[PDB]
Amino acid sequence: STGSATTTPIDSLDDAYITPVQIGTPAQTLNLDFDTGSSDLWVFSSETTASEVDGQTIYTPSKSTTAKLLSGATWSISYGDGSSSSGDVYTDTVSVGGLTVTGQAVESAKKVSSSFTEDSTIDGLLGLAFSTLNTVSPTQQKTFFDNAKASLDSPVFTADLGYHAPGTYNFGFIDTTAYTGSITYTAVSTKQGFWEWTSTGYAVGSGTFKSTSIDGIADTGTTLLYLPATVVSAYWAQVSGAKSSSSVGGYVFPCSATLPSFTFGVGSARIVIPGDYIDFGPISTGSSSCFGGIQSSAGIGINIFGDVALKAAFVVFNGATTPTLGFASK
Repeated sequence: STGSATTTPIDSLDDAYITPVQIGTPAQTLNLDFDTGSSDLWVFSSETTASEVDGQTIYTPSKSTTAKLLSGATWSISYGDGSSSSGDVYTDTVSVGGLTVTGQAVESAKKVSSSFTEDSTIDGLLGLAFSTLNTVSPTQQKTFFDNAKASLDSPVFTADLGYHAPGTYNFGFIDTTAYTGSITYTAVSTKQGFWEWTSTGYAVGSGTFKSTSIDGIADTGTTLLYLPATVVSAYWAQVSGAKSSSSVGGYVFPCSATLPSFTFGVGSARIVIPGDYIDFGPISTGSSSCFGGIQSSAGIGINIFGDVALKAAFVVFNGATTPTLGFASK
């Protein structure tokens, strides 16, 4: 089997991407944030504290003839941005772009933190990291990809995120029309539960490539590109007036600037992020200070190849017995 679904930016900055997902019988369609940096499929629901719902579409398990309470199971997750959610668990039928999993754990939110409530466009998350990170207790549950894998034509999914435009998540096949050149594959460590790999270096604009190993994670659920402070300083030093602002929380730059590109290495191959992809717009409405899309990871503990980087590539998440990642230009 295969599946193919369009993913759409939630706003004019590509702050996140939503993908329609069918849950239950008859189908209830929710727009979920596909997140290769986490491993829980959770949704706003009829159980979510009413004051914490503000415009999201909710899953109502009592209206699904295939929903079953997973007795005793609870979940609770905290994300790197400080947001969180928790609740109980149902199993139900879940379909993405024509690919159907029966018995998928659907984690129903009883509580969500303010940033979720405040984002009316995201109805929940669909985790695509390794199932060892799933938070369900006392019986850990599998991701949608893990449950579908055996049925797929090939045990892979691909992320093709757009810049200011829709893109595609495919399951079970590699669309050879969606990228240019060849796909370069690189090793993955699953020891932390992430799609963790080592970039071979970087360049700023037309500058020379610096060969240096950068361990990080391919994370579709993180907006920006988080890299070591040395790398980030070298980038912003090429932008007149750019500075790190403790009060804003990162590097800012004059909105009048033209940003240089940023290149990262994948083995001997190179992915080029155009300068425009690094502009996240005014820090507050009407400001002439703009927020940068490349930020320091120094306070995180891990480097993160978020959407800013991934949207410049066609990315293969290869879930073969020894997983690997593939990157192509497009």
